[PDB]
Amino acid sequence: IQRTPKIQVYSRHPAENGKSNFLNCYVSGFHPSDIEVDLLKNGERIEKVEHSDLSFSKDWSFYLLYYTEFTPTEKDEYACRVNHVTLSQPKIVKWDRDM
Amino acid sequence: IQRTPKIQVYSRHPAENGKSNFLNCYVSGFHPSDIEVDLLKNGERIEKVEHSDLSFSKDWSFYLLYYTEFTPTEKDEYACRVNHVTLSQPKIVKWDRDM
Amino acid sequence: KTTQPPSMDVAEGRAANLPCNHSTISGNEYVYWYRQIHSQGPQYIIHGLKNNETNEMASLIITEDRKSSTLILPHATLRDTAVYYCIVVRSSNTGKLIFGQGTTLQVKPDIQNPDPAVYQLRDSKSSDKSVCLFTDFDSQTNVSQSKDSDVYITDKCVLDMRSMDFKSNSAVAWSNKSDFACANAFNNSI
Amino acid sequence: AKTTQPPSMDVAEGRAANLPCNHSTISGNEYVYWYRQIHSQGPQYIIHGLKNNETNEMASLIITEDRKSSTLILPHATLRDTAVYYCIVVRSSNTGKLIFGQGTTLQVKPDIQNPDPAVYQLRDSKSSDKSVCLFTDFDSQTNVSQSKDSDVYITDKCVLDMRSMDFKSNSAVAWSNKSDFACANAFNN
Amino acid sequence: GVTQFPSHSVIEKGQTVTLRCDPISGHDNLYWYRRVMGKEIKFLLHFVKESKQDESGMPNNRFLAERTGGTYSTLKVQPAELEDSGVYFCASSQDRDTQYFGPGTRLTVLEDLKNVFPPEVAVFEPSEAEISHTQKATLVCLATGFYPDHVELSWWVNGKEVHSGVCTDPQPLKEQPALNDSRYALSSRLRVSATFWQNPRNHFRCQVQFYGLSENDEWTQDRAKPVTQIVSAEAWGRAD
Amino acid sequence: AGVTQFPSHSVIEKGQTVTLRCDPISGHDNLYWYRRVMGKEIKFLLHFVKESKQDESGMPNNRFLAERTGGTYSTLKVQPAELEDSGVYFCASSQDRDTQYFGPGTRLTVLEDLKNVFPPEVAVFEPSEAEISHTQKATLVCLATGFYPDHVELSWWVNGKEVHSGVCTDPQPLKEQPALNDSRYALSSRLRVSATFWQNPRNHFRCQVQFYGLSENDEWTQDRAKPVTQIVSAEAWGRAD
Amino acid sequence: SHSLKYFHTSVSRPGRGEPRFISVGYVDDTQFVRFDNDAASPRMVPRAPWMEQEGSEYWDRETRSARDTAQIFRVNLRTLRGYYNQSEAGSHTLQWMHGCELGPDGRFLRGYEQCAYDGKDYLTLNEDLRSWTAVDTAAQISEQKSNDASEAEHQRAYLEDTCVEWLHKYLEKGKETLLHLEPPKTHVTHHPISDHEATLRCWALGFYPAEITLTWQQDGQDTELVETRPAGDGTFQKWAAVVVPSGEEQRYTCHVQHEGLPEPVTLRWKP
Amino acid sequence: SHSLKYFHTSVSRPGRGEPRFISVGYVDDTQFVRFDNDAASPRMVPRAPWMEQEGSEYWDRETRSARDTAQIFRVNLRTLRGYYNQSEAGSHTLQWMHGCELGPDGRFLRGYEQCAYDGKDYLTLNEDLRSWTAVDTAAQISEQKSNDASEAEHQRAYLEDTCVEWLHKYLEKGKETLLHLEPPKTHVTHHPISDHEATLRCWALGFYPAEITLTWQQDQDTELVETRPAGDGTFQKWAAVVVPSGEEQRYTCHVQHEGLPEPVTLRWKP
Amino acid sequence: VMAPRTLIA
Amino acid sequence: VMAPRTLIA
Repeated sequence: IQRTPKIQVYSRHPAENGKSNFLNCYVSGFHPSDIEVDLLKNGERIEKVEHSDLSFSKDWSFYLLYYTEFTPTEKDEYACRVNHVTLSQPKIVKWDRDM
Repeated sequence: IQRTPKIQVYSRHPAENGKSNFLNCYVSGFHPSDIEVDLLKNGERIEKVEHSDLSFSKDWSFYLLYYTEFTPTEKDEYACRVNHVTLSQPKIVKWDRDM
Repeated sequence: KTTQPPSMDVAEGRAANLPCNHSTISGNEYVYWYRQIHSQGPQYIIHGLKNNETNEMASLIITEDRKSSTLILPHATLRDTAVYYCIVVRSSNTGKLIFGQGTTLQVKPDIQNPDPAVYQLRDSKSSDKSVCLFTDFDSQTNVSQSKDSDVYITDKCVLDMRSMDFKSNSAVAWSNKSDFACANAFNNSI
Repeated sequence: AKTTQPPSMDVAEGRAANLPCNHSTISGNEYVYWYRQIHSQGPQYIIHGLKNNETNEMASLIITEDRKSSTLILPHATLRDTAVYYCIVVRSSNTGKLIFGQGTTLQVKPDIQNPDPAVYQLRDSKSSDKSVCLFTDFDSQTNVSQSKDSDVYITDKCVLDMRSMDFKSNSAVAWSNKSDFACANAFNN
Repeated sequence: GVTQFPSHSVIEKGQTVTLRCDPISGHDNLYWYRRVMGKEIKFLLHFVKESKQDESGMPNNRFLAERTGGTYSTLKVQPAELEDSGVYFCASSQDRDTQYFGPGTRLTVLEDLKNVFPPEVAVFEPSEAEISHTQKATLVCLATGFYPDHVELSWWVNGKEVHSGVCTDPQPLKEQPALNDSRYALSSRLRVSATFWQNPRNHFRCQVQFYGLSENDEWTQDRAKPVTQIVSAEAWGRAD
Repeated sequence: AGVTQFPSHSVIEKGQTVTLRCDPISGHDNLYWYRRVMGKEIKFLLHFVKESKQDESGMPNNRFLAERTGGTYSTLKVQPAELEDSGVYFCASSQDRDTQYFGPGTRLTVLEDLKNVFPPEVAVFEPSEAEISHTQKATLVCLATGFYPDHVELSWWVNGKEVHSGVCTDPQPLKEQPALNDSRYALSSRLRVSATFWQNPRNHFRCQVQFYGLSENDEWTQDRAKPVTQIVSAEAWGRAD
Repeated sequence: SHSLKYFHTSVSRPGRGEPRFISVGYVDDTQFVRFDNDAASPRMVPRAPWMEQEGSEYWDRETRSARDTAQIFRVNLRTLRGYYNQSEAGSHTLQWMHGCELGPDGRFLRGYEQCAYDGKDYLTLNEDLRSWTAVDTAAQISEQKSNDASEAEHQRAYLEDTCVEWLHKYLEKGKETLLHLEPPKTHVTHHPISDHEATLRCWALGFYPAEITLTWQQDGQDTELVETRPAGDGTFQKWAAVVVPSGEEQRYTCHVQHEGLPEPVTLRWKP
Repeated sequence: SHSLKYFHTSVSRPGRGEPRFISVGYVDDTQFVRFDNDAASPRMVPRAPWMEQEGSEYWDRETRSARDTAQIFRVNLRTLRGYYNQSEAGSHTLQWMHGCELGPDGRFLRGYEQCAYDGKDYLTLNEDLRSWTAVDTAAQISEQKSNDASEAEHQRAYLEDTCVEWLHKYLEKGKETLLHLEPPKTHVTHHPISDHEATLRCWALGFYPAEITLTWQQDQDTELVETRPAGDGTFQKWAAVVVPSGEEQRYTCHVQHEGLPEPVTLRWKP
Repeated sequence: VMAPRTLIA
Repeated sequence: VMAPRTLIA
């Protein structure tokens, strides 16, 4: 059947350039399960990145939460690099503290 | 398996050198069935030589009567030529009107 | 060569005595009994020559004159309802069966306390309801066919809820006709 | 534990057999199963249920409101129904394995309308070793004692049915290779 | 027990059918009997091992029977004709006195397969009147419009096939009695305790196995291909 | 219908390799192995869901290996066979996993030493003349003695056909020398017929006892005959006297 | 004391086709019918004047019996070949006999039935007519079917009922010829056999039935006998011989006992 | 209204070995347990503080369930491959869910059970909890065993009795956390998406449960983002509208949550 | 009249 | 608690 993912990238608490936080990459509505998700800090993949246990919604489409503790700063860029069997090339989604 | 025949050669009625008669060759006690029997006149096989229907005695050994109408004469010699699967060469037995 | 009744009745529990005639039998001709429960394979019961024979199933009683024979099913059951073939077989090297018409044996259930009634069953996916049931009548009653041909009536059918030890006689009737109705359904049942 | 039954129960054939079973420690997703074993051949499923009563071709299962007790009812016992009756709890799983308790051994006592007890003595074909005694045609409420004379041998009672003739005899065989032995005296009374 | 194959057979006139029979292992003697329409059961052929002993009952050149292996036996009708339509019973014997018969192959040769129809099957729920009057609930099941009369009816309660409290018609009704090439109807009753019908929402199923065309036989007709198949009707118990 | 198992009996020496087979009711996805060692009750071994093992929890040790690769019939190999294995091995199939249909069971006896295996001696005893006049019936008794282990099936044959009506045989065989273990067994049966049927001199009565012992494979050397699997039998002809 | 014996022979011929099968029937010493496949009439036919007026039903039945017996034996030849593990190339014989006997009283005396493979006993119906005797390991497999079948029953039924019923009917049908006793015409021949020795042959000719007792006695006895031979006209002939001192012939007398003689006849050599 | 749903996923891996099998359990919107075979512990484990005291019997049982479910699904993957006539080389997905629901009262409202092959319905337990719905020609063959089996019975028994019994026990075990309603913290953002254009985003943060209705009304085509997890039990959502340069004040945001006394109404502050 | 039934070996 | 028993397709 196959469904392309949907990628929301955000922080657990409202962004403050000083206070400890969590960067979240929530991937949802995808099929099959096999997905690749990375949290970027300035175009580099983060190694220690935890993720929710695999679950699915009514329509059988899967969702995972990827997240790591982070401290946001004025210059530091954070993104989420998602690849799937539906994505012709890896999709990156840049964190803006306004969305 | 396999038993050699016994050949008695005689006339149905007592031999009289002028009167019509029947020459009998009675082969018995043989096994298996397949036998060859001829009535001879001075050598030479007689045509028109009828024979009993195949039967056997208690010990399973077969017997046949071979016979032809004949008129015995002072000079004419009659014999019986029997060949069998047991006889290495054909056995001939001469009609002797006293035995 | 062998002549029997076309059909015989026996109340279940009581013995069934199936007669057979064969005046024209010889001393090398044995009397065989087979049966057929609906149209499945024929089944050997018993056979004999001159003296009486009993076996697991039945007993065969040949007359002194050997012209007549009787098969005894000691206690008849609803299973024993079947066609009973009486066949003479001359001692041969095949012993082929020649099947006569045979006695059709009805083992009557005996419904000591009946209560005849006609009920009407509703269809699953309905508004047609298209069926009547005449049930719990004694086996000695007979169910006629309509003589309408717009209606259909079945032969009577014995039914056994053995655990509960109960037996009901049943006959179904249905009609795809504008003017349908039960009670009138089994008009012409004694 | 998990299911406790009587070790053995008797029922005169024709009359119903009520096999009780105890299981206080049962849960809501634990079903009550009944199997049996007629001599040592394959176990045979009878019936099962959860909370409500169930009946089937063979038997009926009566589970109590409190669900701690159950009763299996064989409506009219037959000589076939003589067997070991296993009452087994099976928790809803993907295997549903049977755990076999000791079980109730049910003796269906044959209804012998006209008893005619006797001891007979049977001779061997090629003989002088007459050897064997037969105690036959006795009522099923009779019990056959074991030898105590280990040179003498006695069998268990054995029901026999000549169904065409509609007849049933109880039988028990006894023999002794002690030669000068008597049948009369055997099956001591 | 003697084994036969197939249990049922429906073929077009001119086509070739072959019946099989496996005798009780060891039995030297194998027999073919048959009951053509009208007549009684009649003897065809008797084998003593691989060798034919009595052919006296074999109709004509179109019927050919072989038991070369001296075990199982074949019987080939070629070409098949209308008059052949009947039940073909195989039997085996050790002593030639007791003949053990198989269940029989049921053969229907049909002028044109375009009059073969499968059954429509409805379950009718017990009468509320009956349940109060007796303490019992007769379900009736009705299979209609099928041809030829090659159906086996069975009652299933939930997932197990019921036998107690059942009875089905032996002979099916012909619907349009006068007419030949007439489609048949068949009824059955399953009686249960009123409580068993009304109390649980027990599932009742009336299964009718119909024998028609195999996937091989061509069709072309605008309706569905008759085919051998199980048509069924269902009914759930009702406390209300 | 019915689950089929093979072989019906097995008697082997400790160390030897036996393999049991089971054919489930055609269609049944679920196949089970149970067993009853001497003394204990029936216990669960293994559960297959098609070719795949689902529950092994009851499989004793490494010596027992079970396979159903062709997700139909199942094998069970004991290698090497040991004394404690001696019991009945019951196969079952289900489909619904609620009702389990059991086969007749493979009966396995692993024996220290095969030189104590004996087949049965079998005698038929003729009806009592007293009985025939009293009851108008004739009980024949048959007695199979001196056999070990207790692997016998008894059957009554009247004129080449096997009789069932008017028969009954002991469930348990008796132990000759009751006290002693490694004791040889005895088994009795009765066939009752109408006095008339017995009094017919034409009627042949045969008491057939199938005994299960050594296969041709197993070596012997002992001066007596090899106690293989075999049919011992006794005969009696009816007597008008 | 009379008999109704038949003698069936089947012989496989791997070269040619179906085995050769022959039946012959005898009331006492008189043949009356025979069947032979590989013959113009594939049918049972009369072999005695007094059988020539039996109806079509008789001959049509007795043909069906012989033909059917031949077909079964066709199978038996191939069966026994398998049993004994013999090649198709070799030809083998299968013989079946059966006979009943009447007493003086006219009632069934005894009946017997045997078949032999290659001229040696195979399977034998015992005196009691209810059990078979297997000669051989193979015959037991055959016997196992015959026992389990109760062929014994079917063959007892033939030997005790049918065989005697029909023996009776034949004795009446051919009473002129069968129930007649023809006594022997007796004479004595002499042949030198050297000078010191001499032979004395006692002849008995033209006697039915074939049962006869020729004995050579001297006053105060080593005789040569020859298989009684058929004359070829219903009647039989036999001779006994004795070697005697040359010129002392008159001490030696021949005693001929026949059923058809008032009193046993005594002979001496005609000078 | 409370729920005890589980979500089982099995995925065949022809390259690797045994299919990957995962279970997750949810009381309402709170996960509390999970099983994952290709993990350090091939065992069911807690995923919520209040499950961490349940003791060995519970975890040993619930492990046996998951492991057994995985073994059956191992077979089902291969079975359905045969049914649909697919090659061993291709990898396929098999998903099974089951859930019971409590009503306004504390009593059983409804139960449901479905499995899907390759992200599309395969076989469905109907409302009445006694009959199955086969999506497909193949699902009928499966259904034929499920019907003939009366799986319906076994699954009804779970959904009606055991599922609700254990939903109740969990609601009490985690009452401190579960039975609490956290309402949303609501605010309204603005960013000049040009000079003439302007965007207006209504935020709702830190609310449990996840059921929420954010709506933009004027005295009208609004952008939504699927409710997302905060990553601490709570959830967040925003709705947006592109609105004329000035005249933001004509647009008001309406936030409906179970944990609010009365639906809250917002406008852009500055 | 000959034996109407014969042995199958 | 999860469903103790599951479908065999």
